[PDB]
Amino acid sequence: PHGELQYLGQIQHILRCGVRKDDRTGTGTLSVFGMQARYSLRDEFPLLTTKRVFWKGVLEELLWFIKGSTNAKELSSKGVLDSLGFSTREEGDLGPVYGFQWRHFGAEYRDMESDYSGQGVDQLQRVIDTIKTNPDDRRIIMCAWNPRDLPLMALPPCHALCQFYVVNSELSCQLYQRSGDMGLGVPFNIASYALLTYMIAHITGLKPGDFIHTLGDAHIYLNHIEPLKIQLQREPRPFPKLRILRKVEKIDDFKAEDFQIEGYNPHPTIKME
Ligand SMILES: O=c1c(O)cccc2cc(O)c(O)c(O)c12
Repeated sequence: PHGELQYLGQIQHILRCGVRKDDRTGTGTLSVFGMQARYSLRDEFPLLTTKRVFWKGVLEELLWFIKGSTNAKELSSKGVLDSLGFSTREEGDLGPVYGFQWRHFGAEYRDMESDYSGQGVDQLQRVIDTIKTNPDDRRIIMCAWNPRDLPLMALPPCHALCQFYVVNSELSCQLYQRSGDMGLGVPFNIASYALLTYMIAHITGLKPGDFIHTLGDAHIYLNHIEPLKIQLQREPRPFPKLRILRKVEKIDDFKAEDFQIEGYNPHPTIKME
């Protein structure tokens, strides 16, 4: 039985048992606390089939993140409350934000054109190195922050924690998100971290295993209920495959054309606010 049925069952559960709760901007959601789903990565790829998921932008944004870019324009050229500073956000400089954290966590930030080699902890290279040096390690963990939180406090809570896990030649990944937007973010995140798992697995000589997605505040924005009610009447189709087209060595060497989705036949796009 389909992994996508988990996602559908969770939409249904929120629209049946979710309670009203407002987000940051006093905007309204249906919310349930604590959920999880598992998607096999073995000989398939969890790109949701009940609406067409924007795969090329999942890929391109992950590449931007892997590059550690803080330049909005290095992504914008793919067509895909955070504020401080006049000349710099005209520029497109986002500050020490997003992928900066995966590749240079904790480095004093200069500008977006600066050279940061060997500055701060490279969480991502560290995960890859640990998988190679000690596959049993229970600490293969990479965190991400909402940029808005960084200036806001000391020891600010992560938005996402990712933990990899190896047994019997299989690479699994668990993504824990302190909140998840079920209509828009969640399918995008499932594909994004399954893609990352496929990349790490490839450069470390392992086979992808499971992607496990865990949420704290799983929620549906009031304005997505109706389109989601309609998405629920669609029957999932077999997940596609992801194929890597070249042999790749190092996680920074990956390019968009290294990747090819196969047998992807989704139901039409659903637009949600
Ligand atoms: O300071 C931290 C920080 O500002 C961000 C949030 C979580 C962290 C987690 C750590 O394990 C670590 O060694 C840290 O320095 C932090």
